[PDB]
Amino acid sequence: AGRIASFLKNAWAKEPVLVASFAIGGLAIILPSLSPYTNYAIRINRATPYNYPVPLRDDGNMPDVPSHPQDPQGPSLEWLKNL
Amino acid sequence: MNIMLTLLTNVTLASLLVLIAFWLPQLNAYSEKTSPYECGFDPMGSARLPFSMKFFLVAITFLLFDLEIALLLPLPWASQTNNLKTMLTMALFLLILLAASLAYEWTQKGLEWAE
Amino acid sequence: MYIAFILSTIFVIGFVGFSSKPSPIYGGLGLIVSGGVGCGIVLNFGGSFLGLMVFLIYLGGMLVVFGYTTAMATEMYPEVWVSNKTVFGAFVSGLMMEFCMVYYALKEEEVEIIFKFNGLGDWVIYDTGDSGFFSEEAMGIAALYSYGTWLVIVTGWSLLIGVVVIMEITRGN
Amino acid sequence: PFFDVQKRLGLDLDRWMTIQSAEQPHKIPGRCHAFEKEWIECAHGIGGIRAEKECKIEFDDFVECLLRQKTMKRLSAIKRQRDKLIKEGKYTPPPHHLG
Amino acid sequence: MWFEILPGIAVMAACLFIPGMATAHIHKFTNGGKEKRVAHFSYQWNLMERDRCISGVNRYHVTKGLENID
Amino acid sequence: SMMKWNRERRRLQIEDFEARIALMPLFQAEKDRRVLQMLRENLEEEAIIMKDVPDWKVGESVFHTTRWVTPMMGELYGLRTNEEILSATYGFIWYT
Amino acid sequence: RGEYVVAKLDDLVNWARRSSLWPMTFGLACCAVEMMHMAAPRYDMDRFGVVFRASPRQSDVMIVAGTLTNKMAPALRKVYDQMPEPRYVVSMGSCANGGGYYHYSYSVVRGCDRIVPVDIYVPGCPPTAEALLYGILQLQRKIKREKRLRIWYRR
Amino acid sequence: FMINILSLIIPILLAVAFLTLVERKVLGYMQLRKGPNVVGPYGLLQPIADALKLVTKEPLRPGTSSISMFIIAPILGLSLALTMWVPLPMPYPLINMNLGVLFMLAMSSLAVYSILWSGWASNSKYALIGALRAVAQTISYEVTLAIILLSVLLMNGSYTLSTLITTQEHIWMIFTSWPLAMMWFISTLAETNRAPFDLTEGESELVSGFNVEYAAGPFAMFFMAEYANIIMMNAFTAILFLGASHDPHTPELYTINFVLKTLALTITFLWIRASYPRFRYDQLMHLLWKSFLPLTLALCMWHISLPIMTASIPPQS
Amino acid sequence: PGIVELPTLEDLKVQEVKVSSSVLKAAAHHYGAQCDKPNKEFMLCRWEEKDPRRCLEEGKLVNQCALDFFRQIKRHCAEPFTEYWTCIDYSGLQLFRHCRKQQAKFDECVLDKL
Amino acid sequence: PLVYMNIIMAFAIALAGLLMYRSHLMSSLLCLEGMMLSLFIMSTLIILNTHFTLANMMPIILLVFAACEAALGLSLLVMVSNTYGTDYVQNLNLLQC
Ligand SMILES: CCCCCCCCCCCCCCCCCC(=O)OC[C@H](COP(=O)([O-])OCC[N+](C)(C)C)OC(=O)CCCCCCCCCCCCCCCCC
Ligand code: SF4
Repeated sequence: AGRIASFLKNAWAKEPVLVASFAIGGLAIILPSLSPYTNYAIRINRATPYNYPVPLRDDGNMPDVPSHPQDPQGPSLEWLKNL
Repeated sequence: MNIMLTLLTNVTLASLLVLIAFWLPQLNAYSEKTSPYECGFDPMGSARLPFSMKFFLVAITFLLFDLEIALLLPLPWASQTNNLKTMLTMALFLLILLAASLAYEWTQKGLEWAE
Repeated sequence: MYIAFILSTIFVIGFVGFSSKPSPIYGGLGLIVSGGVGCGIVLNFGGSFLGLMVFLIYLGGMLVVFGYTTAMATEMYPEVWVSNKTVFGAFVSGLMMEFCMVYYALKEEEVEIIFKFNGLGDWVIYDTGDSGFFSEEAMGIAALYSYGTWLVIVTGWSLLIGVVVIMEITRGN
Repeated sequence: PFFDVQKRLGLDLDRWMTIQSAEQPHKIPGRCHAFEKEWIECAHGIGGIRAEKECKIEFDDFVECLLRQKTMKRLSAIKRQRDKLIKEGKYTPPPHHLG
Repeated sequence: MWFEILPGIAVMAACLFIPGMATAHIHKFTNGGKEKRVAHFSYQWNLMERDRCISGVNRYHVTKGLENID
Repeated sequence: SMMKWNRERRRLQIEDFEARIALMPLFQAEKDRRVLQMLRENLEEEAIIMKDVPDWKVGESVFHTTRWVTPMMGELYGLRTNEEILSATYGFIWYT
Repeated sequence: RGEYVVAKLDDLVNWARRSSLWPMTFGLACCAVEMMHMAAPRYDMDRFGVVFRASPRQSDVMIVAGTLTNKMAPALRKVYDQMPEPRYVVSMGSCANGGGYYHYSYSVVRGCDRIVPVDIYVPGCPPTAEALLYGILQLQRKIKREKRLRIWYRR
Repeated sequence: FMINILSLIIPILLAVAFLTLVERKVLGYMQLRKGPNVVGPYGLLQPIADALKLVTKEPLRPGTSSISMFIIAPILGLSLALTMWVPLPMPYPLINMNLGVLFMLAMSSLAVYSILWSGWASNSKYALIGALRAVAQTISYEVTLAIILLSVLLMNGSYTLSTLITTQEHIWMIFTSWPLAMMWFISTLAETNRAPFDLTEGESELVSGFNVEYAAGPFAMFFMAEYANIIMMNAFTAILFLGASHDPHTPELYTINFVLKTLALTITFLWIRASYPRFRYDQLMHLLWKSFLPLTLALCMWHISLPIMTASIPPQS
Repeated sequence: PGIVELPTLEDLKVQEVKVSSSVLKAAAHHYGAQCDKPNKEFMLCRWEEKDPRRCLEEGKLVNQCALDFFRQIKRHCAEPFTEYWTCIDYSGLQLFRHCRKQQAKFDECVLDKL
Repeated sequence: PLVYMNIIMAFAIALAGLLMYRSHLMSSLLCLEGMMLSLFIMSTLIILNTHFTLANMMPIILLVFAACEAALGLSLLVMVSNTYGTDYVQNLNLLQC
């Protein structure tokens, strides 16, 4: 309590830049755990298509994948459209 | 080859400037003008004696640090991968590793001019 | 084609620049220029990131070696490629060394020395593939933090050990 | 490895690079993905010494795809004899091969 | 009288002018009005060859629209 | 301000990427025809050039396998003109 | 006419010479501090188009200001000879003009001209900042009145 | 095509020449002096007067100098400064360049080599010391400049200079990385060898640093080289942080805005030149390695996780 | 060491769709929606066969189907295409962003006309 | 191809240069440093040719340790230059026995 408060007083008094650089460096490490948009950042990179998704031969029983890029079924990204 | 053309033109244009600044503006040398400068007097005689550094310690750390930054130049492309989780930890890990090396050198003297 | 082979030829006698022991930074002149043209060799094959990297950290690395030469490794009369007779002999022996084979390669294209390789230039060895919207070199380098992982750790940890090693050996009690 | 610590705990340390047809950043193919694939799964679990004579054809073709030296030599024979007779005459270039 | 400073800037500012629009004007001139097409990736560069080939005059910066097809 | 703009810049990029992959089938259908046409064009030329050589199979299988391979571009532009060589082989990299 | 052409190139050469000549940052005695007095914003050395450069390989006109001594003599001649041509010398004050107040002194050479060629002798002890600033002007006029390439044409 | 090259090279030399006038004139007005005004109207003819007189001055070749080494360095200094003007994203860049900053950074390091070689090539104390102070100066700024460079454009998306205009767009980039611009601006001051960090020249300490045996034309190429260097890297910091709007139909609208941005910023470079004493290159590497390096890591860590923080990863294309 | 086979010069010739890249990408979004069945068929052949010489028929289908696509737009509103594709041309990056007004005029033909 | 020949003979003269000391260690140390430049260029040539995306890794990572080898190298030369003064390998023989 007293020791840390005086120590912070001493560091802020002698070399403010170092006690600063330790601060921005300090929380930039623990924000990722607290970040709620990191999952969106994961979804950002997955959504971006570089290789064109070659179609699959349909021998039946794949209701999820559509037969045309107009049917509702299939992975979608309206979260990005809202964002 | 567009970069070659401007590179060739640039070094060419520089060479004309030194070319006509060496032949056109007269020539007259009589030794003491040609002699080295020592603030008016005659040098002790050298300019080749070991001019030993007093900051040799920090020079090598520059090589380690200038080398390691080349390890994090790919960062802008490293951000746009499907695995930013381990990207965040690994890229962070490098910056703490440089920070620790700087902190290590800092505490054990180091950066201050060796006497 | 010229440039691809011509630049590599400059890389050769540039390497003769420092392998012949001139004054140490005249050797520094020797490999800084081949480092410059070495960027060109990888550049023609794509390789822009790697080509700029050597033109980034070699100059950074070669920046201090000059200082050590002029501070703690220079003589009263600095060497040059013409002053000493052995280094001039070392220089010339590095000139007919590749001159015969490039003439041999240009005339026969089937030079056998050590390795067997044909001499139809090097424009052939390129590819017909399409990179799409991603550069192969710049993304393989960027895979450092996605798939390197352990390969990252050994490099970073050694750099720490580097700053320890370069400190204790020069500390002198 | 002398001590295959990789296989013991099952976690990879350096095997991701190793061979050419491993997974690539968003599936960028290699030059010889097909040839290297054929050779690798030819000699799998068969033994290093019991791989040269049997899974050979999948290998020299793969090392051909890597270097393409015999084909470049094939192009050398084409180009050499081309300059041999066109300088002498005979062959006149078709109008698509020179513009 | 710092307004005597401005004549130094006035020519200098005009001196910095020339490489600006010229690099745009020569690009406009050499590409026929439309600006200089850039190709940072294979797709863009593979395009310019196709535009150069389709035009039939061996220029990438001349484009044939819907009238080209029949 | 940067977050909103960066998200928007992304939104255009997938829009641009969507157009690119929409044009892929036509472009791939053109490149393979262009490549295969030219490989045959070399073969038709190769019929008349290979008469003096003692042993030469015209268009023999380059590899021991029969599966098709991507064509080593030396076969493609080997006997073309110099300008066509530099326009594509060294074209991209030398282009600015 | 050839003489017309050479005169035009002559006019180009001296105008650049007299406009852009660079005095040496050389100072010895009482004259030196008054020399930098006129360089102060009151008289504005620079507004006449000149700037102070240090080494001999740098400047145009040597500005000798102060008492010349036997010990100072070897370096002054060395530093003057070290200035590339064209080079001019002006002699500040009575002391540097010749002898000065210490003309009879054992440790003073009677005249900077005894050591280095001189273009203009600016008098006063110390010369007022006005007087030598004219001395620069007189050298501009003297630089104007030359026929270097003109005498070469008729040579 | 070459007409574009001359229109890129020739105006810079005149712009560099007129920098010498304002260097000697705004300083004077900032110094109670009137500046050069005797040569033509208000002195605008003085930069010309300097040019011919320097060219017509006698070139000097010191006896103890290495002749080839003495000549190659001035060529390298001027050529790099001039070729440094090709890749900027000035509305239509001469060469689009994927690694725009790396091209910017690589030869900026090679620029000091001309500064480096001239010191010993002149073969004396006052240039060898100035050359070695160039070593320590680029020991300091180079170890950190790449860190600032990476941090600012990490939100841009890639290393291409052209994408800077797109990235900034609505608001000035300095509004997002103002402590980085604090880092970047005065570190460029430390590479251009200006008043607070001109130890390579060192007017008072060692006569002229890496210039003592240089005379006439070699200086003319050297004087233009470092004047070209400051303007170009100031134009670099102009687009890096203060990039203006660009309308494709009216590219000239960008030029007028960009020119003033790199011009008012240039006036700053002349502004610090008058008001601040000289850093001793002891504290120069001391400061940039004691406070500058530990700080620039922190925002570098800040500027990498933060695109991941708010799902604001910029696109590469 | 064997035989190479190549289709003759006749069956590899189609009525090539000859229109510039900018026009193609200007209508790419609409082209990829409906003119997709030959496209999807074409590179199921490309990825399954892994041999271009075995997919010429699909290449013909996609080339001719795109021609019918370009025939339809040319016939109904050719003029609104003109300003949309020329402003795409003016963009060096062929950016869609500086095209919204022109894109709007194009969009309402094919939605209501076709 | 011929580009490969040029840069492997770059190794050979670098190999000859390294293990041939004439006057001082600094020149040989630089030759050791430049020896990896061919090693860099060598390894870089196959990797872009073969389009193996991952193994673009090692040209940079070879550069980590090759220059790190030089980093301890010229820092070792510091210890010589204090006890020995010069950097001559001919003098570098105090362990004659
Ligand atoms: C939102 C939460 C996260 C926030 C993350 C970001 C950090 C926020 C908090 C800190 C903000 C500021 C950080 C950087 C501070 C500045 C750098 C620094 O270390 O300063 C202290 C340092 C150190 O100060 P010092 O050298 O006096 O030392 C102080 C004593 N010790 C060492 C013990 C600390 O300052 C300098 O290094 C001085 C630099 C001088 C440069 C030349 C003279 C100035 C020239 C004129 C410049 C005018 C402005 C130009 C602007 C141009 C813009 C384009
Ligand atoms: S002339 Fe007068 S003012 Fe000048 S140095 Fe001599 S005593 Fe001093």
